[PDB]
Amino acid sequence: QRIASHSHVKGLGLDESGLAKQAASGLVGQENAREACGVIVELIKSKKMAGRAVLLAGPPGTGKTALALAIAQELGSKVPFCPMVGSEVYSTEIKKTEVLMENFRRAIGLRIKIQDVTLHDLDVANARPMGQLMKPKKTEITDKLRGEINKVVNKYIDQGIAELVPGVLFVDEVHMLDIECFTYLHRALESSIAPIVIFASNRGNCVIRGTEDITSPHGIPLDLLDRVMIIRTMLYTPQEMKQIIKIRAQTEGINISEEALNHLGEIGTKTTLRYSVQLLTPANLLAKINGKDSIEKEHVEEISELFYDAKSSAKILADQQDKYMK
Amino acid sequence: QRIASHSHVKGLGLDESGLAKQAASGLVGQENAREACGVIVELIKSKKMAGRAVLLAGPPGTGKTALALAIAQELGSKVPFCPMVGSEVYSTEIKKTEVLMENFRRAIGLRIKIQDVTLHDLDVANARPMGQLMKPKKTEITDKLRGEINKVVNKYIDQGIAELVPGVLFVDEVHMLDIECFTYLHRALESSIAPIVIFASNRGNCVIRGTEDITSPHGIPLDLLDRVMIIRTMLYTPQEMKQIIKIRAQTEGINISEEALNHLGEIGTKTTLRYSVQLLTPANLLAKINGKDSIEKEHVEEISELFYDAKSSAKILADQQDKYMK
Amino acid sequence: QRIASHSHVKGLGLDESGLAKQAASGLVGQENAREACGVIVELIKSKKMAGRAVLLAGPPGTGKTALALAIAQELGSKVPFCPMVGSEVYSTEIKKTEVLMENFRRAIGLRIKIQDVTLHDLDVANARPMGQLMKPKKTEITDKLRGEINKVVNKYIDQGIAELVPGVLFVDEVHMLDIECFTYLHRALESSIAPIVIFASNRGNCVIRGTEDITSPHGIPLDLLDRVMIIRTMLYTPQEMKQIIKIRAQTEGINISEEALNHLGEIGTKTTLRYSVQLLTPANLLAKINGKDSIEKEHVEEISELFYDAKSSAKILADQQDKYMK
Amino acid sequence: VTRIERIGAHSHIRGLGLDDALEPRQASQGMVGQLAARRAAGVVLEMIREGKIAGRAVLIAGQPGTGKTAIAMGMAQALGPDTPFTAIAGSEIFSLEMSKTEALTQAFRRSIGVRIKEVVHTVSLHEIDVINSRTQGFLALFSGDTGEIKSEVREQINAKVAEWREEGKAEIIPGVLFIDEVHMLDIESFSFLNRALESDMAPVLIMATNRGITRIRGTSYQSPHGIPIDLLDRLLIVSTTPYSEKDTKQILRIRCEEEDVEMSEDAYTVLTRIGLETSLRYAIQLITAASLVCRKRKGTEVQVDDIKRVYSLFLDESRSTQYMKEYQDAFL
Amino acid sequence: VTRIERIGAHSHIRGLGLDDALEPRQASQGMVGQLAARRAAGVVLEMIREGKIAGRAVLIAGQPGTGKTAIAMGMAQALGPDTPFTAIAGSEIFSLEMSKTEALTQAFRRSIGVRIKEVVHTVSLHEIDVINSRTQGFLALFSGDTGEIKSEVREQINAKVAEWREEGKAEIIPGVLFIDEVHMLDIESFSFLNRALESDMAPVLIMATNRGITRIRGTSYQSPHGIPIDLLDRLLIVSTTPYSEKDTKQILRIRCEEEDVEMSEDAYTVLTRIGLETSLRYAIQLITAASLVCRKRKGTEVQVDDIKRVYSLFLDESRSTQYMKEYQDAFL
Amino acid sequence: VTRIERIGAHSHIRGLGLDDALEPRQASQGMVGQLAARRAAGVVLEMIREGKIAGRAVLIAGQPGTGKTAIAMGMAQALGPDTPFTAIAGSEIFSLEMSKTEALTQAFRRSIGVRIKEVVHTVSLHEIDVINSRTQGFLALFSGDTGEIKSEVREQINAKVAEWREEGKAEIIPGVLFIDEVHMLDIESFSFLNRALESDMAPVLIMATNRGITRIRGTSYQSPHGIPIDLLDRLLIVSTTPYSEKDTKQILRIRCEEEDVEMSEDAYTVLTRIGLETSLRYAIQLITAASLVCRKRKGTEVQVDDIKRVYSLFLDESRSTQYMKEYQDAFL
Ligand SMILES: Nc1ncnc2c1ncn2[C@@H]1O[C@H](COP(=O)(O)OP(=O)(O)OP(=O)(O)O)[C@@H](O)[C@H]1O
Ligand SMILES: Nc1ncnc2c1ncn2[C@@H]1O[C@H](COP(=O)(O)OP(=O)(O)OP(=O)(O)O)[C@@H](O)[C@H]1O
Ligand SMILES: [Mg+2]
Ligand SMILES: [Mg+2]
Ligand SMILES: [Mg+2]
Ligand SMILES: [Mg+2]
Repeated sequence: QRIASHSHVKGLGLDESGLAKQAASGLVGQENAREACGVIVELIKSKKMAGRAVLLAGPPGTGKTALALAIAQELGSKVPFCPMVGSEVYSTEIKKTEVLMENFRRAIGLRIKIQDVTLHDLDVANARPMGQLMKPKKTEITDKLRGEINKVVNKYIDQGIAELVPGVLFVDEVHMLDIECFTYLHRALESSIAPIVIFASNRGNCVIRGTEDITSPHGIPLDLLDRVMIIRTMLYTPQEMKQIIKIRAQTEGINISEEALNHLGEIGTKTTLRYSVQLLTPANLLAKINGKDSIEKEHVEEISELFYDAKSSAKILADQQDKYMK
Repeated sequence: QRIASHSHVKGLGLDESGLAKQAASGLVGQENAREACGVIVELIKSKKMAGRAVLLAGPPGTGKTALALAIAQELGSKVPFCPMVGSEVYSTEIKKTEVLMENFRRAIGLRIKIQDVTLHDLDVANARPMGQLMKPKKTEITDKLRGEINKVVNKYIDQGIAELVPGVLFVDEVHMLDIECFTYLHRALESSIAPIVIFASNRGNCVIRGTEDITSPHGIPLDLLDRVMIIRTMLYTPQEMKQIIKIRAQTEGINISEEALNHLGEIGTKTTLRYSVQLLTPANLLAKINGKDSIEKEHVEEISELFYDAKSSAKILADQQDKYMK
Repeated sequence: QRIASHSHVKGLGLDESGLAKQAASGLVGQENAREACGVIVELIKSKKMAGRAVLLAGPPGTGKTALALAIAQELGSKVPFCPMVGSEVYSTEIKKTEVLMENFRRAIGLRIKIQDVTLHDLDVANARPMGQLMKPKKTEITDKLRGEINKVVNKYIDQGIAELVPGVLFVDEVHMLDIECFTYLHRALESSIAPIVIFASNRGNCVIRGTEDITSPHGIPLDLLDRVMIIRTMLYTPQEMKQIIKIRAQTEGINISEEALNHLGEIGTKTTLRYSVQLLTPANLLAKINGKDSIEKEHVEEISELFYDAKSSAKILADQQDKYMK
Repeated sequence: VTRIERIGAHSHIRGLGLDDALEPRQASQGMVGQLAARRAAGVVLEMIREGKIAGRAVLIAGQPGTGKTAIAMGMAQALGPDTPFTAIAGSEIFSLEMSKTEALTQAFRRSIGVRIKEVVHTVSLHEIDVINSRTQGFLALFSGDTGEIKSEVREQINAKVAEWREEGKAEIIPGVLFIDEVHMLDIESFSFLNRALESDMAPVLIMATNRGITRIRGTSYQSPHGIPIDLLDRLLIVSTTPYSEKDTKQILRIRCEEEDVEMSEDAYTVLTRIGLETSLRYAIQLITAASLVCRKRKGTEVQVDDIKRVYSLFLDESRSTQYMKEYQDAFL
Repeated sequence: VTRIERIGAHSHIRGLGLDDALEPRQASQGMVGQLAARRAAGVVLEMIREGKIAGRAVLIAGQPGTGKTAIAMGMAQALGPDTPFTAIAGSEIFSLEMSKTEALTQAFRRSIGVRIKEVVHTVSLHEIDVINSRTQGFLALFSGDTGEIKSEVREQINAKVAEWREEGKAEIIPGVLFIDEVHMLDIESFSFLNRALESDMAPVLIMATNRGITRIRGTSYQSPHGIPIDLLDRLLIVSTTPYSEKDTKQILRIRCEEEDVEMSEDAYTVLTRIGLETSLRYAIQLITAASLVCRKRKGTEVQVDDIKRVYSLFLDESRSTQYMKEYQDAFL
Repeated sequence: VTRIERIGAHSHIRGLGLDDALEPRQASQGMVGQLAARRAAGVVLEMIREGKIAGRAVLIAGQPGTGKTAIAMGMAQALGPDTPFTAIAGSEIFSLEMSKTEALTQAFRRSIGVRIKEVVHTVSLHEIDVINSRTQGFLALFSGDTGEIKSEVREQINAKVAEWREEGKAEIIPGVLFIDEVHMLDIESFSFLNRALESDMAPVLIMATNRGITRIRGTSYQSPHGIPIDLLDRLLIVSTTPYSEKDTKQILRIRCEEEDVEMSEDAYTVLTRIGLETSLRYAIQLITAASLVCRKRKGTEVQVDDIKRVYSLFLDESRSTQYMKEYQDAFL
């Protein structure tokens, strides 16, 4: 299997009391957010509440998506987990509130005795019906059909045929939603049927999209922020960054000497955590060319010369601004 | 049968000479505009004239829609009367000038001997001579088809088989039209086939929709205003407001004491006619719950305490601006 | 049969060594641009290069479209010449880059052993096979299909059945394209398959469409201006203007005296060449009304009195600004 | 067992909690305090059951978290399933398949029931419109994709239903359209509502907004709720007030009872301090979290330490805005 | 009996009122004054009847109410029904089903007739385009719904029609496209019109506008007539002047004749004074109102008193604007 | 004979011109200079051929004419036809058929090959998506009438392809998506790309842009390269430098060899000076122009007089702008 940016993440790495171990299940540090996410895992597993929402807020590269995906590993594959980005609502076929409602219905599961289906699957199955060769266009499924599907699902649950599995919606990049989308989430989050929601945002005091210079904290209006519980993620220390760089090396199947690892951590103190982690695979490939099987400080140094980080490149654009295009 | 806000309006209430009675056919006061509307009624009844427009202008609550509906009642059910709002031109299926053209063609009637059909009915009938998963759609019907329909209608009139009934288009909220719609109305009103048009507007000097910053007198361009006659509606005195409140109490089947009627008169003079008229049914419900068959002053006072007019609510929101959303 | 604005243009009017004659093939003056256009004719006739772009730049009425159509006449009907206007990219059915790609593919010809087709013809033929009655919408043809058509055409050329005829795409009014179209033109022009492209523009240092007041030399981005060679067209002298007016009189079947020709030359110097050329046919009709078959001077002065040029009408509008609408 | 309906934000609301005289009780049917707005909602509720006056419009204005939506669910619970209660967000009218006026027309027509006797069948005016719009149009009631239904279809059904009412075959039950967050509507939508309310077939229009004197969407004019003054003249406004200390505690007691959470008396006092400070919604959100933390330590009653723990773990908006400001230029 | 055509704004216009030498008569065929503009329209009409020169463009400029559309109706009446005369407003090309350039192309090709002998059938190029666009395409000429016709269809139809012309199987009837209020077109539409007029198949374009030096739509640039200077270089501009007292009274007489209204000479003097004071169209609009008041009075001839009565009843723009500004805070 | 492929802008480019140690030769495979950028591109090529790490992002930054697209073409040539290489301009995702995130999803899925053995088939993930989305969806692969494919189909195909991979019925060939001119993407597209690169199925993304500190499209915020900082943190930046005199001369030599053009050494010196004065692409265009002018005079070697002649005939941007500014009144 191919290695992804969150392949190392296996769970929240909490002990039996819910307190976060310093390094467990691929995560390192960030104990307060990991402990808070453990409470949210217990909220989802209880299956009692509906529509409760949380927001992961912090600087970039501080594990907001890793925490959300760590929650998904804790729940398992039985529980539905519907990831999305905020920019997916801008569909050319259906309105934006339909795209949110479709994603919300995807996050409520149903085990029918065996079939694993979502409420969205029952909606689209019953929405569609002889000349059925046109383009499969999505449609704005009405609340009447969704009301009827809810009644049928309750009848099968009372008959003992179906088992409800309330899951999780994960709206990463929630600032990409506009004011119409945010206001629609008030109705969606207040429903007795709705799933648990996890928002993630890295903005601070930016204009809400679709308004006219209405700045709000994060990128979310204060109306929606009143309806959510914010979980804060901190920056990582150099030692925490070094541990994270080490875990990514074992995930990518890369041997790195301690002197190289210290240099990558020093490169990690400048630049970003993401930049130093990205140098591991080019450094390993460069080591394999030299006729070597391990990365050496000089392999990390040469890759740093070849590949520029964001701040280093911005200095070139600032100095050579007349040469570059506007 | 359910009571709307214009249910009491039965006609213009003028006399045989055309002068307006002070109180007749549900209308009260506004005698100059009622006499002008009677002249428009005789213009419509005479046939003989196409594409003549009249604008009802005045502040809110002065009976512009009441006078248009009084004209509709005076003409009767035989004459077509097509109401619309300015915001109905913004169709997803067809362009705005098509929506205007279809409403203009709806306003022209035809009695084919006893079949009551409009030119728009013939247009859509001949444009669609279909199901099996093929939804019907509004389409941009061409001038060619409407030309052939006009020729066939003239042929049927020449044979004595059809009788033309030129009706009325009533475009309320004409300020909601944009500059392209107003420019298309120049061509539409100049036609020899077009009906009598009635516009209504409550706007002062304000920007025409669709233009950058072009201000205009009624929110209408000056070119269209040159093409219309203007009927002014004036504000009502307290005695006229009291008479209107009495007619609305009679129409709603509500008994009301003269002390309560005077109190509603002062409330309407203090706030608005519409607010005082709206207070009648809640006061009657409160009186009925208290075991009374008529409204007394205490019921009106309690209802005024329970329900706020717009200006009092604006005062409360101006006082507490920081605690309300921006 | 009918006389168009460029119907007198028959070629570039160059001698055998490539130098432009003073007056030949309907063109007059403009010798540097005509010689450059002859070099571009040799470039197109060589059939070696792909995707090389040319920009014709100069003030209005200096023969940019005349030079492009002269190049088209020089190539002949065997070579495909696809005229295009920049505002044609704004299609309701397909995206703008698809419209550009379809025109670019239209400009590449193919003679199959004898029928003339273009790559766009094979594209639309192979894109699709109840469908005969269903509305034939344009579609965003993929690069997979175009690559497959390219392989099939290469197989045809290998067998000796087909012969490739690389042609020209003439995008007049290129300033009407927006920044997305201009950016796509980099990829379109840098391809090994694309035809020669001719652009025309008369804009000064102008804002590029689709950008927030990013001003640029020809209304065209510097990125695309780096990719094109620029042919400059000049304003004409009075003698060149008189020669052009005489050629237009000959083409329109109009006899004109030398005194009337001199007066039209003065009028053209005073206002524009295009206005003076437009006065010819009305003066001929006026002479025919007065029982003559040759324009004398008083016919030209009467037509100049009857019809206004742009500057005189602008002067009247500026003088009478309050009376005219805004 | 886990059914499709679970403990939501307004699940404890089981009516308006009024007596026969529409006098609100202090604590009844899940509602707490807010006596003027609940009394006004009772009067509007009796107007809806009367069903004689068409197109009556009411706005529920007030600060956020003052029970505007709680009242509207209170009216919907008290009215029952027989009368229609169409509930929409303001942003739902912005549709790709249909215009804003068409979307508002369908919402108006959905809120008017028709009981038709063959045995009784209940169908709204919107259902009859869609079925007559095309052959097998009843698919479109579930899938959407209705398109813009022609004016001639709705006029014919208006006369047909009026014929059946006079015949006694049909009976019309006018319902409620509740547009929550009505400030999201634009000026074209509000102008359509001015004449839509004047029809005799129109339902009772409840609306809710928390906006001050704000810009109307689609214009550049300030107006007292983001709503134009012409529509506001057609309205009666009901003002919900903010809650006192005792009303906040009583609301938290009912939510604890709804969620089946036991808390000590000191926990009710301290979480209340956190709430009168931050917001009512934040204090409600800490009930289930503190129950889970108390459950993790094998406790049975939520204590003050559980409230302080979840207070530290989960931030309200005011505190989270502060930590972001001390990390200015880290956030994008 | 009432036929579908009734008395419209330009129903009294039957031509341009010119003699054989194109010299305009002072009062002829319903036209009054505008001698230079009518002479220019006569020259353009002879150009259209000649049909040799392709794509020649004309603009009718002038103040509002100066007979620009009246002159265009006079050209349409004088040309007769055999030649095409496509009349459109500038706002009609903003279609939801086709692009602007497609709509302009269809308007161009509607204006070119093709008379095919066999029985004789007159058909426009646009009709042949829509027929050969698809198998059942002829329905789309009535329903609209043509879509964006492929350019290849238009090129092969141009080639086939040219082959018919050379064979003598068909005759080309070049006509007129009239775009009233061309200032509603945007910069893309004008840019398309620059090259569309260069075709040998293009018709004679006539345009009308009352705009001064104002913004071009879709830009932020000022230009005369709201049109770009590049397009204005391709046109010949015809200027219509305002009317004197005598021409105003003559137009009011002709409109009274059209409407079958008899007025005293003092009523004509008062209405001419009103028309000079306010606008020609307002004075024309008062004619049938005064006639209706006279009929309600059981009179036979409109007097000064009826004119003053309808002057008091119906306001022009100036008095209405002044009374609105007096009560300005009441208006929204 | 004349084939479909002719002499393009990058047709001389045959690879990256690196030795087995990924060290660039000074002149090899049509590539000259840019030693650091070519070495970095070789490292990226080895990463692509490895196919272990998913969703890797690389940005090629530098001034215009510095070989960013040349480096991308060299990487595509050295990679070979077997591995997928999807190339798109940034403006191509602005589709009327589908949303921007859908277009980026289809571009991602086209870059992941699936080699299926039975005879050996090879298809992208997008091919399987379009085939399974509809009963005759395979026509939509060629016509592009896919619409927005449902996410259920894509995740089901991911599960099925993973099952085939485990059972040995299929092999995954991760390729490259090359977005040239990525500054044309807007903020929604960049935000989608942030999470698209985090999936294990994503290809190696490569990006090119010549922008400095500039506004991001769809926002008012400035950022380096026109890209937001959050996406820039996820990628490695490769910088291309401007060319020296001898590098420019070698590039002109290789382009003369590609075009079968013979020149004298004095013509080479003059053209190198012209290329340094104005731009590299202008000199490369003047190669073909001077070759044609030399052929016109029955020559066989391009001389300095031919270069001067075509320098006179064809203007670069700076001379054109200066000559325009001398007549700015005439230009519109
Ligand atoms: N050198 C020339 N010799 C002869 N006729 C010419 C010449 N230049 C222009 N004309 C004619 O003058 C008229 C205006 O020229 P043209 O439309 O080509 O100018 P332009 O403004 O450069 O073009 P465009 O706006 O189409 O890009 C046309 O009739 C053209 O045929
Ligand atoms: N009087 C009340 N009795 C009981 N619970 C209440 C009362 N008022 C509000 N609540 C509860 O408090 C929370 C407030 O949310 P609610 O949606 O009612 O507020 P709102 O006034 O509509 O605010 P917004 O302007 O943010 O939409 C909900 O849990 C609601 O059930
Ligand atoms: Mg030209
Ligand atoms: Mg609420
Ligand atoms: Mg006019
Ligand atoms: Mg490039």
